[PDB]
Amino acid sequence: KREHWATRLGLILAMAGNAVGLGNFLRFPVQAAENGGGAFMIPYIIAFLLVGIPLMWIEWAMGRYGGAQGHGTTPAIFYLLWRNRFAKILGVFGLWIPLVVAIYYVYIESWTLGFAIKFLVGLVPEPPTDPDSILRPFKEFLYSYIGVPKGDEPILKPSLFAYIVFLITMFINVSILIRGISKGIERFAKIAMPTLFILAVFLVIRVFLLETPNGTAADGLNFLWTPDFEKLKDPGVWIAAVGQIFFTLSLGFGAIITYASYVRKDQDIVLSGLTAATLNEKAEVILGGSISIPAAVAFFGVANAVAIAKAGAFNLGFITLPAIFSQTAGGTFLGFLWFFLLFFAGLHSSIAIMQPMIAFLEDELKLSRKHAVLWTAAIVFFSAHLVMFLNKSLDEMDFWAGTIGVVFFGLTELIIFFWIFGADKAWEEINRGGIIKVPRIYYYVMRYITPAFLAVLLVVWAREYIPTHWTVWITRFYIIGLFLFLTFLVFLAERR
Ligand SMILES: CCCCCCCCO[C@@H]1O[C@H](CO)[C@@H](O)[C@H](O)[C@H]1O
Ligand SMILES: CCCCCCCCO[C@@H]1O[C@H](CO)[C@@H](O)[C@H](O)[C@H]1O
Ligand SMILES: CCCCCCCCO[C@@H]1O[C@H](CO)[C@@H](O)[C@H](O)[C@H]1O
Ligand SMILES: CCCCCCCCO[C@@H]1O[C@H](CO)[C@@H](O)[C@H](O)[C@H]1O
Ligand SMILES: CCCCCCCCO[C@@H]1O[C@H](CO)[C@@H](O)[C@H](O)[C@H]1O
Ligand SMILES: CCCCCCCCO[C@@H]1O[C@H](CO)[C@@H](O)[C@H](O)[C@H]1O
Ligand SMILES: CCCCCCCCO[C@@H]1O[C@H](CO)[C@@H](O)[C@H](O)[C@H]1O
Repeated sequence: KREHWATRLGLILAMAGNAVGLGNFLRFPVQAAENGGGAFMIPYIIAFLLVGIPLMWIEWAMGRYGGAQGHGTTPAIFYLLWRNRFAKILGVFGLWIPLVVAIYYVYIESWTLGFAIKFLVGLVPEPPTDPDSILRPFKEFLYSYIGVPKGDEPILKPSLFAYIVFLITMFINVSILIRGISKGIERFAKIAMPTLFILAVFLVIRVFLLETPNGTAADGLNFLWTPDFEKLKDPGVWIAAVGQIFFTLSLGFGAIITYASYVRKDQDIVLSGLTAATLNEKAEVILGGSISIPAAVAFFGVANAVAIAKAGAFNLGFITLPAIFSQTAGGTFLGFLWFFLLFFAGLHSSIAIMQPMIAFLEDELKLSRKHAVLWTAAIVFFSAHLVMFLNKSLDEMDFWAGTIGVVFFGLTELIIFFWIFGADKAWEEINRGGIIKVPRIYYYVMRYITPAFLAVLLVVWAREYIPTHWTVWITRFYIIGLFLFLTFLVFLAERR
C-alpha cells in the first residue's frame, strides 16, 4: 500500500495547483498579445483540446497504473508499459526534468517571498513623465536582489536576504512535503487554492478600477482581447499555443504522473482530470488576463502596449507591475498581494515538482518519507547554488528541462503508453472507473493528432533553437551528471 488522496476535491485542487505556480497569469496574456490577441484563442483552445486534454488524461492513467503496483515515477512505470532496458533510461528523464526544474524554480519562488516581505514592510524604491524614470529603480531593485552583475560578468552576487529567504522557502516546502500527500500536499491545496482565487479576484477588481492619464484597464482588456485572424495564417502562432499548453496543464514535468500514483486503483481520473485541467484553463484566461496586461496598458498606454508584450512575461511580473503598484493608491500593499499570490501559487508547483524525486526514493529505494523529503531537499538546495551564483545558469537549465524537456518527454509518454503498451490496452486503462468516459473521438486524437503536433513542435525548436559564454558548459556538465546520478540510483534500485 501507499499514501492516497483523501478527497476528490483535494486531489483536483492539488493537481490544478501544480500549474498555477508556473506563472501563467503573466505567461498567457503575453503569448496572447503577441499572437493575434483574441484570435489567439483559436490556436489556444485547439491546442488545449487536441494536445492538452489527451496528454493530460494519458499522464493521469500512467500514474494510476504505476501507483497500483507501487511505482510513482517513470523509470519504473515505463518498464511496466514497455519491458525494456531503453524504457528505464528514458524514464530517468521523468525524474531528471522535475529535479532540474526544482533546482532553479524554488529559488525563483523564493524571490516572490522576499519581494512580498520587502513590500509589506515598505523596503521598496519609491519614485519619483516617462517609463524609464519609473521602471529603472525597480530594475535595479530586482537586479540587486538576484545579484545580476552590471556587465557580462559570469558571477552573480545575490544578497544575503535573498539567500536567507531561499533557506526559509526550502523550509516551507519541506514542511508541506514531510507531512505527506493527504496530511501535507492535500491539506495545503484545499486551503491555499481557494485563498488564491479570492486574492486573485481582489486584484482583478482592483485592476479594473485603474485610471491614469495614459490609459485605462478597459484599453488593456481591449488591447489584449482584440482578435486578428491574419496572425492565424502564420504557423508560429500555432507553435506558441501548443507550447503554452504544456504550462497551463503542466504537461511533461513528471508531476501529474507522480500525483496520480496516489489515486487508488479504480478511482476516477477521467472526470477528475478534466476538472483539474478546466480549472487551470479558466483561471489563467480570466484571472490571468484581467490583471497583468490590463494594469500594464492602463498605466503606460496603448502606445507602449506593444513594448510591454515584447518585454516578456517575467519582466511584467517582477519589474513592470511592482513599478505600476508603486504609483497607485495603497500600492505598497498591492505589491505585497501580487508577490504573495505568486509565492503561494508557486508553492503548489514546487512541492509537486519535488514529489517525483521523493516518490522515487520511497517507492524504488525504500526510504522513509522523512529521509526522502530531506535528501530531495538537500539535493535541490545544494544544486541551486549553481543557479544562485553562476550567470545564465538558470537559463540553461530552463531550456533543457523546462522548454525542450517537457515537450520531448510529453511525446515519450504518449508513444510508450498509446503505441508500445497498446492503444486498446491504454484506452481501457484511462476510461476504467471513470464517472464520465472519454469520447471515442479522442482515440484518433491520442494516436495520431497529438503525437503529430508534438512532433511538429519538436522539429520547429530543433531547427530554430539548436544553435560562446563557457559558463553554460558548467551547467550542462552538472545536469548531465545529475542524469548519471539518477541512472545510478535507478540501477541501485534494480539490484535491491
Ligand atoms: C514564482 C514563479 C514565477 C513565475 C515567473 C514565470 C513567468 C514566465 O516568464 C517567462 O518564462 C519563460 C520560460 O519559462 C522565459 O523564456 C521567458 O523569457 C519569461 O518571460
Ligand atoms: C552548500 C551549503 C553551504 C552554505 C554556505 C554558503 C554561504 C554562501 O552564502 C553567502 O554568504 C554571504 C555572507 O555574507 C553573503 O554575503 C552572500 O550573499 C551569500 O550568498
Ligand atoms: C517569516 C516567514 C515564515 C513562514 C512560515 C509559515 C509559512 C506558511 O506555511 C506553513 O508553514 C508551517 C511551518 O510549520 C507548516 O506547518 C505549514 O504546513 C505551512 O502551510
Ligand atoms: C486561482 C483559481 C483557482 C482556485 C480555485 C479554488 C476554488 C475553491 O475551491 C473549492 O471549490 C469548490 C466549489 O465551489 C468549493 O466547494 C470548495 O469549498 C472550495 O475549496
Ligand atoms: C471600499 C473598498 C474599495 C475597493 C478597492 C477600490 C480601490 C479604490 O481605488 C481608487 O478607485 C478609484 C475609482 O473608484 C480610482 O480613481 C483609482 O483606481 C483609485 O484611486
Ligand atoms: C545531509 C542530508 C540529511 C539526510 C536526512 C537525515 C536528516 C538527519 O536527521 C536524523 O534523522 C534520523 C531519523 O531517524 C534521526 O534518528 C536523527 O536523530 C536525525 O539526526
Ligand atoms: C518555470 C519558470 C521559469 C522561470 C522563468 C524564467 C525567468 C528567468 O529570467 C529569464 O530567463 C530567460 C532565459 O530563457 C530569459 O529569456 C528571460 O529574458 C529572463 O527574464
